[PDB]
Amino acid sequence: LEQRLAEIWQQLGGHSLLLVQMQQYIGQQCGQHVALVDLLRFTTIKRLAEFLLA
Amino acid sequence: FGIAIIGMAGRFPQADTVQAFWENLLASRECISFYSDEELLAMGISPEFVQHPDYVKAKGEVADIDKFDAAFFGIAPREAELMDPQHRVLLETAWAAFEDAGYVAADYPGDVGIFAGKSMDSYLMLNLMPHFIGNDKDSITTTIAYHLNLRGPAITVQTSSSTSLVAVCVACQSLLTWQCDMAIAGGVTLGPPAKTGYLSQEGGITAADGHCRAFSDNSSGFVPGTGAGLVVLKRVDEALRDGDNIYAVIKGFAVNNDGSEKISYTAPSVDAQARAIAQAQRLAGLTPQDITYVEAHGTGTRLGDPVEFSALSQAFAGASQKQYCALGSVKTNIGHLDTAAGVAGLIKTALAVQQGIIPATLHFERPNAQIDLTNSPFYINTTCQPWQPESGIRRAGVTSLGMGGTNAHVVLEQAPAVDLQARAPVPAYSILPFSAKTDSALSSGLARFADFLQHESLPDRRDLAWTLSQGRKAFAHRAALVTRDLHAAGTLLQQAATAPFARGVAQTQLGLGLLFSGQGSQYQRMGHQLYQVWPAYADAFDRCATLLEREYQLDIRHELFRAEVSLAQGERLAQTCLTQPLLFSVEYALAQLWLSWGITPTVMIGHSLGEWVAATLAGVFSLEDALRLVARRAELMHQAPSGAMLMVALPEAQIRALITAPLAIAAVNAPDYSVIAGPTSEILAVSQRLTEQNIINKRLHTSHAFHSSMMQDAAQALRQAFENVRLNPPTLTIISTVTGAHVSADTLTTPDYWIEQMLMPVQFSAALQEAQATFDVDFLEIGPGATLTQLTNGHALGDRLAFSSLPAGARSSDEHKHILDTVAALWVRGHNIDLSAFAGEQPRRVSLPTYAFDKIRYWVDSPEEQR
Amino acid sequence: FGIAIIGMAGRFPQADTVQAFWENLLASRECISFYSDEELLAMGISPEFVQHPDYVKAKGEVADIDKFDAAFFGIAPREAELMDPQHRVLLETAWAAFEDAGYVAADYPGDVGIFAGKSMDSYLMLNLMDKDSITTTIAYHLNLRGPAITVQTSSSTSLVAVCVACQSLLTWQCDMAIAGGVTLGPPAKTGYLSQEGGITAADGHCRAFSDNSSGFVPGTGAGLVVLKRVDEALRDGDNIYAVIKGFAVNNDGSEKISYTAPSVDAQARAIAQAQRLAGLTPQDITYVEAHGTGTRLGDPVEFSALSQAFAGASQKQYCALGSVKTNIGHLDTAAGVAGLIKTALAVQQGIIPATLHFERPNAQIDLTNSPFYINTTCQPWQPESGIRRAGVTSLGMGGTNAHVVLEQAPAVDLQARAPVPAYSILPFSAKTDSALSSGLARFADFLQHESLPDRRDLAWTLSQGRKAFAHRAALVTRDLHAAGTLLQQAATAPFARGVAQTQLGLGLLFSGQGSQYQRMGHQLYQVWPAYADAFDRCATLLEREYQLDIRHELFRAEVSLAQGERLAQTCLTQPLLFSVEYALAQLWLSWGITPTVMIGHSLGEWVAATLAGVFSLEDALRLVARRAELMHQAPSGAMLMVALPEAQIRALITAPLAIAAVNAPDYSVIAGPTSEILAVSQRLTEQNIINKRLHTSHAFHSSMMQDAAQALRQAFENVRLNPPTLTIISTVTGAHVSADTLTTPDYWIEQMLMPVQFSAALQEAQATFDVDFLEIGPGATLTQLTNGHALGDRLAFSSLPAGARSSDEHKHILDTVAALWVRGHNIDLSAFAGEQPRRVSLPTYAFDKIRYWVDSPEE
Repeated sequence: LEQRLAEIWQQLGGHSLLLVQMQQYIGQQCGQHVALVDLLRFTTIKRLAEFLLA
Repeated sequence: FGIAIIGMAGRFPQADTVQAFWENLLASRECISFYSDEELLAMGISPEFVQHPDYVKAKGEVADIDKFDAAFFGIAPREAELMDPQHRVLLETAWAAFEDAGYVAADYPGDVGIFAGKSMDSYLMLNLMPHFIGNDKDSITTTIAYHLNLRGPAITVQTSSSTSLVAVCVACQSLLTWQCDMAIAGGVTLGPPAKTGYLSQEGGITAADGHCRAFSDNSSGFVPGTGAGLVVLKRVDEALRDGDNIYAVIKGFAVNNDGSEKISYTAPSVDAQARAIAQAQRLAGLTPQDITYVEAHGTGTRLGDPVEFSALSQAFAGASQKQYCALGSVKTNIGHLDTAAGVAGLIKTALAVQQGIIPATLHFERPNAQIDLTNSPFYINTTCQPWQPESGIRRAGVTSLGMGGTNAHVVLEQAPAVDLQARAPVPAYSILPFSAKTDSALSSGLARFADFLQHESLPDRRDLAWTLSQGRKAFAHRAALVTRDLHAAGTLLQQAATAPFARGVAQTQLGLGLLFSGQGSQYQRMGHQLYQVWPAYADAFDRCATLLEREYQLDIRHELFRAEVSLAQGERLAQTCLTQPLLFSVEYALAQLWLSWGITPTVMIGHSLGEWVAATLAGVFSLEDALRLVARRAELMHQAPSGAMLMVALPEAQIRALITAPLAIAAVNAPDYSVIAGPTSEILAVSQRLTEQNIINKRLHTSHAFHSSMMQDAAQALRQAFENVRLNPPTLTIISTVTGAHVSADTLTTPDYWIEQMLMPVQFSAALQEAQATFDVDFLEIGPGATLTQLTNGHALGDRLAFSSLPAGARSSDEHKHILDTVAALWVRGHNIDLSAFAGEQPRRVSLPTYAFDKIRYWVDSPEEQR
Repeated sequence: FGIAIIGMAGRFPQADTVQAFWENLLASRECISFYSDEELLAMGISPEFVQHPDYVKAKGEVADIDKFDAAFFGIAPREAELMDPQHRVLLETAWAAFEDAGYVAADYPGDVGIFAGKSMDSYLMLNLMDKDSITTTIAYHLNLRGPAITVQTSSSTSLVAVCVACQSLLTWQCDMAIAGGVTLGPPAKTGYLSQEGGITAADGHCRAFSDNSSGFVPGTGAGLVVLKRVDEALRDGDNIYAVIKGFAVNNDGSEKISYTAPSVDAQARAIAQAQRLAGLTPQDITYVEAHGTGTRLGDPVEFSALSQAFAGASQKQYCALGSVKTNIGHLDTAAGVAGLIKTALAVQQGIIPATLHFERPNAQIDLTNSPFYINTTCQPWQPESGIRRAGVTSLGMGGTNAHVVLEQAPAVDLQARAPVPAYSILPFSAKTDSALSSGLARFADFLQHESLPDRRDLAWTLSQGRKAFAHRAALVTRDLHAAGTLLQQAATAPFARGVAQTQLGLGLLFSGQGSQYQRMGHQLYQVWPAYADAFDRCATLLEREYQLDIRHELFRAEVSLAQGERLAQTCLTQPLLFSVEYALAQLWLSWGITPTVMIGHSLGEWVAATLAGVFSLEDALRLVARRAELMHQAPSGAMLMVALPEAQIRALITAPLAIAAVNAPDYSVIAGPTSEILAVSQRLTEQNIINKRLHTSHAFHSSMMQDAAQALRQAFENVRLNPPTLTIISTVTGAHVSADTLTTPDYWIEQMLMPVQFSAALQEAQATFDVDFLEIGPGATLTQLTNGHALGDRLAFSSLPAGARSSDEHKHILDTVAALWVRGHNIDLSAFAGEQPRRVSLPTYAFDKIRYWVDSPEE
């Protein structure tokens, strides 16, 4: 999911409305829809992708 | 182990006690007050904020922010206009918190400590522009600690929005490591704009409709509110051997922080709120199947709400049961308080633990999109609802979070059950004392038990009137009440000073004076009620009876107590053979009783029989020798022949001049009153011819004519009886009767004084313009009637009175109300009665109405908005 | 019980450390500045006050208040202008209090609590024309996960915060706390307007406990300490300044004439309780700090409280006295933690400092009957018993009295430690180039003292305490005094200096056969244990299954020139050098090295094969000796290195001789028979080639050993080989390995005859990787060959010195470690310090100064 989410943020300070977009994007490509509370971690995409992968 | 929460106090929005808070949660009322368009453009707010689409003009507000009663504490009215309005209200709340526990701060044996927290100083735009250095967030608690004599630690903890529940979590460690012995720990939030709105934002934290819905899918934000509130804490092994009221027993606490394991500076965390909760519940000793009521923060924001629910479901992970634990919020009812909002939930949970009823959460229809109630162990009420768990013991938990992060979780077990039937029963009557430093704060404190006592919510009379006597301080303007049932007293206290109970200012009065009574005023059921109630009267009465059983044959406690009521029993004791020693024993037993309640006598007069016991209260001779003299004297003076009596209403010189016969003067009492005596025919001769004069002449109804001219032989015989015994110099300032003046060392030591006592006329009037001249004293009778106290206030005793001790014959069953009315009428004047011996067997305290302060405006009038 | 004090920092008037504030207390200096009428008038102070009949112009002053380092912590240059200067200074002082204990805040095993005060917000007067959030910013920027309370007490805040932190740590709320206070004001250029009967002195000096007392003088400051249980302190091995043994707080509520007048009984309950808690009697206390504010009412009451609380002693005039407010001045939220720093130093050293401004005692004070006296010269301190105790008192406006009994740190037995390692790496590291160029010099000025801290305890505070950052540098020293003059010059550096990169992989060259020496690998065998455990088994096998024995010819053979060329024979050189290369590459794996590619050069395949997993140890070792024996029985040979490329060397090769090795595009080796090789060389005399013989009696990689590998063809014992694991690049083909090209018995037989074309292997590795190279072999021959290439800004490092430097192995391997570490690799420097190291106070990070300030209409 690492290079995938790398290119996803190639498509950062955390705004409180981008959470809806990043919640919506997960639902089709990987069909996971991870909880929004679990999407509320840090302001990163690559390092947050690393940590929330493993 | 535990830390009890003994008393509470507050001043919330649209409720000004903690029994108007608990009658606005139970009725499920919305306490938020909406405004108009005219209530803002007259309170000096700008015309650009108003008339704005999203300018929500709601706030949950308190009424009187500018009402201090300065003179109660000693503050001049220029150090009252130079105080932050959050200092005055925390003073008037820190007084009522110590009065809702039945304690006084100033005279507790241990130490007392205050750990509170101030809000943002908003008086730096109200007082700074006109004048002002010396009132910042640092000296709230020393001002609370100086005016009430608090001699423990005095700190100001200052976390951001959980100040009020970090203060409790410091004061629960200060007690548990013995820094102090009783604490007090709260917060405050009050500001000059009590009438203001808020420009709400689409995407912010402020609710754009006015209402604060918590855990609902229509959540918009919160709404700002103001308040106050303080509690009182004490160790749970020192709140069980003293008998206080315990609301709840705090069993665990923890305080933490986040620290850069989140998004931003202001963004919540989950991994720290799941550690505060699961350290509180593991320090307490519990397990998450037991916490039945959890008080979430529940502020009503967008992201602040699924984070908190996730944190709760993470920490309740061990419980394998479905939908068994409540969840709620306060901030739907009263809005969001800012700094005092950790303790306004601690009050609600610590009351709902004690009563056993979970109040209702307003504004709740459907859960949020990111929450599943049905697959989690929580549920949300909407109607008020009873509470009883499966295990039988109710437990709880309150949580508050701060801006930086504090996660203050506390755990509140139910107070243990008590044993209220092992107490010995209530006493027959009790005194209810009410004292207040000014008159207008006494009338409004009397019209405040009017509404308390006429409910069906009312405590015992033994646990009340030990909170009103031992649990407050006795100020000047005091009034008291002796009652049997409380509803009638509630009716009596509301009739607004057209009522029969004691009243009046109390000054110093260092010393009380004693009037001792004479013959002829006794009755049948006399001295019976006090014998089987009080121990000192019964003990000191018993010694006088047992000695005279030992050395004579008259049985006492037979004719007064156990003998049958008849006509012949009335005149059996009215004979002179029995009337002397019974009356002496009664007056000595009553004197012994009145000393133990805290009376120091100064002057001790007599009237024809009070010399024989006013002497022995000065210790001039022993009690045994006193009884051996009095019984001998009464037997020796009984065998004299027939005599008579008369009362004449003419002065002493006129009777000593205008008499017809050589008749001896028996007694001089008042300057309208004297008694003449003589033989059984000459008195009848002068009485009938004086009736023709139409000057009044009753009799005294005695077979022997005392103080006449035929008692030399018996007097010399008892002088021969005198010289076996020995005497002593006196102690107290007796004045005499036949001499008309004071008493020296050898005045009572001479055996001839008791000889001339029976022959010379006793002159009561000359002993009573001299006593009130050399002393300035009130007079308390010790005697079986009310004759002397009717005579004594008939003189020129200016602004002094006289009181009795026993009922006047006809009210012979009021010997337990009449003395207890004398006590409550002496205590109003200022005397040193301790009203704690009239309490009961073993009392506890109860929450009673506090002091009723005055209300004076002290403001700079905000010149900025005045222009 | 107890609470140790294990580190501290601060910023006082006319100082910037604690280490340079003790030097002003021992020298007995007055730090109150004295301004002028022209140093003050242009700074905005109104002219109705300078022209006053009485406006005393004297004030303590901290140096710089408007100097933040916004980019260290991440704070933007707009969020920085809107901080009170008491946040921007308590943020940097809290960092330098944690670098001073020897720790790093954000990585402690337990959790860390903050408890700090503040003062009145005077910069928010500039923001117009909040005290809750001082100790949350300091606990979020530094990742502190314990309690975070802003304990504030009227003029006693500093000491009360220490008495709340010691309340938390003793009942296990947190595990290592921090507890201070801060008081500074935006202008810092004011007088103070003394008035008659007022509490401020009208000449300019505090005069504590003296006849000419008239007031105090205001000040500014900062300063924090760091606490811990005496249990973990004596186990982690920190530096203990003092052991706080008792504490007490109360108040004199209502027992005061007015609000502000002091009392005598509540300053005696505190002093009796603070010593009844710590198990002491008045006689055991020797130094006693006082508040000593030098005011008319406050001085006889302080001496009265002290005499009444100390009245149980049977001696006269033994306990000392003093007050720090003569040197610096009085200011709230300070002088209690500042007067705790001064007493905490003086307990550790043994020196009671001076007391300024004292000739005659006060009228209402009689010292001679009481156990107190007052110094004026900086006397030494030795009690009549062995142990030195103390006491610090600060009193608040409301009357919050705090007494902290200090005890002496328990002594340690440092003689039982094993001696210091022979060398040590000193690493420094900083976020910006300037913050390394300026923090390099403070370790020169620290190191130009005498009686310096131990060299073992100076690597395990710099690799264990100073946080690792981007820009680095590293030295390999053995005497600290030489390191002082080394660090004194910056750009003339003989030490490894550079920026850091990712570097999560390393590539491993291996060496040839003709560059060894004697006494080789002797320093590493005794100092490090992994080399002694990997030299074993390799040597053990050859002293259990053959006649010979490996360890005699290196560490126990007599040094001579006869045995200098005994190992030049092929028979006992191959297993010797294979054993050395395997032992060295085993040691390099215990310092945390992740190898990616493992190329060889004519023997390095045979050991990279072992370390990959294709060969077992005994399988690989059993037959290298047999290969050497079969290879030594060849008749004759010689080599000749011609500096011509492979496109041109084929124009003079005859039938028997051929290419022996191809290493570089300006390098080739030719092997063959000695008469024919000498004929080729005499042909090459006039071709202007600098031309050499490689000193070898055989002709490897040529057509003369078709017979040597035949005993290998039959003696392979059909041994169980294994597919490879690590990404070996071969040198006989010129590309990667396949999973089945390496485990066929034909491959090693073909490998013995076919030449080596190492250069194309390096071009392949540089093409498919961007990797720094580490040679593993006894010499420096395959490093300049690798650096003579197109390696754009990548280098290759050796592992042993250039042949004849056989006493410099143990400095050259530690000079390769300190050159790999600078570029970013994950060498751990914790394994190079000694046995049982402790921590030591050192100069901290050097935050640079850039100014953010909001302008007044006046300033």
